[PDB]
Amino acid sequence: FDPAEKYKMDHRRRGIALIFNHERFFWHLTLPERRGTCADRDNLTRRFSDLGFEVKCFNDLKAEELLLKIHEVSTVSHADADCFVCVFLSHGEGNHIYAYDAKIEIQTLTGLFKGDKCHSLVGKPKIFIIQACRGNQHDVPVIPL
Amino acid sequence: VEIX
Amino acid sequence: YTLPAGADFLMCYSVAEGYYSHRETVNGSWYIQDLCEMLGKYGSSLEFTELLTLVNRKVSQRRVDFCKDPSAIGKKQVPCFASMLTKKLHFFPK
Repeated sequence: FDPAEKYKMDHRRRGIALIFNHERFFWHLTLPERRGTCADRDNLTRRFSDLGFEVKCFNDLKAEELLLKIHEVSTVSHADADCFVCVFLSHGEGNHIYAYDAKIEIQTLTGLFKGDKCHSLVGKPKIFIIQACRGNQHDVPVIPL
Repeated sequence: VEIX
Repeated sequence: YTLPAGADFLMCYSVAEGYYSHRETVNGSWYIQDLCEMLGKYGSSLEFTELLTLVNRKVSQRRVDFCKDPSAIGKKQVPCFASMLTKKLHFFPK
């Protein structure tokens, strides 16, 4: 047993980094615009590109479109990739994020990449990054004694 | 600063 | 050995469960700004959960400095990451 064991990151490709960037929402969701989000998208694109990722951005997709796109990526081969990264930049609450028109439960997105559903990522890191609110509590400042 |  | 089908996921959240997360209208979100700064500086050398912990510290140092709602002034945010990883993760130059 090797306490220093590392994932093998010597494949031909680093792998794909998907970014789902959501700035505006269907009027009836009553969600404000997310000014500054394209700054995040561009910042992430640069940093992940520099680490070797093939970065693919999608802007303001509807839920059906987003789910199709994520299903697509989960079914292509990652055999020659080190890992997989998926970023969501949006509104959220509870355990869901918003596409343009509807909420999506985070478990629906991650379930597509579980070992039995995505064989070529078995044994490889599957990294999800979520910028979104997760409820209506506003954390308060404290100081140590 | 805005809330997500 | 076989592997669990649930293994080797890393879920990186900008804030802990139940909380608001903050976004600056020009610079972007607190979390992504600090994640990206740490990626730029340490991405190619530090272990990734080690790096995410630094992001936790950076974001925890921030506060709502100005706000139309005076009750929101000084409010805070701690990120949260969940690891089902089984090994050290590095992004050394390929």
